[PDB]
Amino acid sequence: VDICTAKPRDIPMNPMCIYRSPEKIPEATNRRVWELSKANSRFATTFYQHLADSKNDNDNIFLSPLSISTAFAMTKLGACNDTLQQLMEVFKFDTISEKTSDQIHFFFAKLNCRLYRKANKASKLVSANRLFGDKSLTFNETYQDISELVYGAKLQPLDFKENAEQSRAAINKWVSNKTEGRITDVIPSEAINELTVLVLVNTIYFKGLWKSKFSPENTRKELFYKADGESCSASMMYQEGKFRYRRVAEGTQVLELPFKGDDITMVLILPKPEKSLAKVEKELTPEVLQEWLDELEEMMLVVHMPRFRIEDGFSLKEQLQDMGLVDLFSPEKSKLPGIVAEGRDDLYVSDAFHKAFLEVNEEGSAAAASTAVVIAGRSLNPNRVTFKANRPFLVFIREVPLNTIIFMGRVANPCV
Ligand SMILES: *[C@@H]1O[C@H](CO)[C@@H](O[C@@H]2O[C@H](CO)[C@@H](O)[C@H](O)[C@H]2NC(C)=O)[C@H](O)[C@H]1NC(C)=O
Ligand SMILES: *[C@@H]1O[C@H](CO)[C@@H](O)[C@H](O)[C@H]1NC(C)=O
Ligand SMILES: *[C@@H]1O[C@H](CO)[C@@H](O)[C@H](O)[C@H]1NC(C)=O
Repeated sequence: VDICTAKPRDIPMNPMCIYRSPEKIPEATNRRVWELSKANSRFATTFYQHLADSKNDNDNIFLSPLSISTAFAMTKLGACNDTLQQLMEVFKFDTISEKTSDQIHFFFAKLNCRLYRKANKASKLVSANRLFGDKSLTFNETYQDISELVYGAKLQPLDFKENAEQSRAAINKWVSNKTEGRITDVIPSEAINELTVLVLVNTIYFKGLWKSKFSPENTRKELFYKADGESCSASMMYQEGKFRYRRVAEGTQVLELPFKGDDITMVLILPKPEKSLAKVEKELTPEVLQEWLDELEEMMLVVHMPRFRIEDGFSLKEQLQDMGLVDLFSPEKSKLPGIVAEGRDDLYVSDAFHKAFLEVNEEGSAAAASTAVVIAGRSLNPNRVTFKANRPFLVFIREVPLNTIIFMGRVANPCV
């Protein structure tokens, strides 16, 4: 039995802990994963607006909401009561008609099967979801079992009591090994001591080549206009080609740059000069975003986009708590009956860390090169649209066939 042939009866969820959610289209798409994707995207824009709302406009942003949602879905396998309910609400899993928390894990089996098991060497996604617990903790057999089968995640025991530092180092090495070395410190200096009990860790790694590359020879220093009025020198890339596009409400330009493989694409949201990216951020709702993607059409245009490298690390407890996820991080309120410790009073999640890495260049989301481009016998319409991103713009990396937002971000300053 594997994640791709799993049936609900293969993902048994011990009762006494089940959440009954309240009551409230495209062909070849699984209604199950389709509902789950809308729920995950609801958490995605919500978490994003909350984050950007507490940040300074001139700072970049990059996270993997899919990763966060998944890690926490896996963790909730051993949750119960209010803790279980809080997870269902904060992560929007309850916005799915009337599903039980136990069904959500079935929808993830379906979702995760396509994301990591259906592929190509080109556009593979690397999943890193792990719950680190001190050696004194024993995970329920059903808990380990299902976390393995559905999330390919291990509930890994580490000697936090007397070997805190060497464990943190082991955690950092495991992640680094999963991110091909790009992410080497998911766990910041001095965040794991002899008092650490449970640490949730998750990231998603993606490296892909543009289906339509830019040529380094056409890249050149150009001025980028930051939210603070000042401007800086950026490595602006350039090319002309056919891209799905659409100018939407109040002059916001939406552009989709696909990666080799077609399944995964980069979507860029760029407001008009007159409008602030901040305003577009407050207005971007799951439905507005979806409507925009539906308006896109192939088109020949000029594209000016800067190269950029974003590396964002997160300590999730603070924001998640401020969003309604309380019990999980509370020693008195936490109800994780999937985790047990010899006469140990209270079992709770000490903290959860997530790091994301985005590097964009002429080749795509991967290692740079010298690939030049030669285009012969081409004569394009003199009145074709131009897309010049020399001002802050949003960024989405999505798995189109699964309506999943893998990553989301903001380039408010690409300069060096
Ligand atoms: C994992 O949880 C199950 C509960 O679903 C524990 O097993 C139960 O144990 C009680 C009393 O010992 C029985 O009344 C139930 O019938 C058992 N359920 C089943 C079907 O196993 C189990 O002990 C837990 N494992 C750990 C490591 O704590
Ligand atoms: C969880 O909720 C159930 C009822 O839904 C209750 O009986 C139980 O005491 C609560 N706490 C735990 C940890 O089971
Ligand atoms: C993790 O490290 C092992 C070395 O034991 C290596 O073989 C494996 O390829 C690494 N995992 C990934 C994501 O490549």
